[PDB]
Amino acid sequence: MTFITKTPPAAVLLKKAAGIESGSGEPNRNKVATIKRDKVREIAELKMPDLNAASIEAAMRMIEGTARSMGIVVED
Repeated sequence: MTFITKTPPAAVLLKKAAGIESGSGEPNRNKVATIKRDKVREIAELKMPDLNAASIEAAMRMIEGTARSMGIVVED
């Protein structure tokens, strides 16, 4: 599966953000769930430099369209 230059893709990244690789236990997937906005700040901070963002707003609208059209929703 690992067949790409260093650094993972964004879509997949936001995916590991939900905590797919964590203990937790009970199933946290059933109804419309939602994550926090802090995540949109962390990821956008490590990838801020990529689409000539403005400072944080433009980069904040990109990550959202990612965790908003993928599955769960994000509350900015």
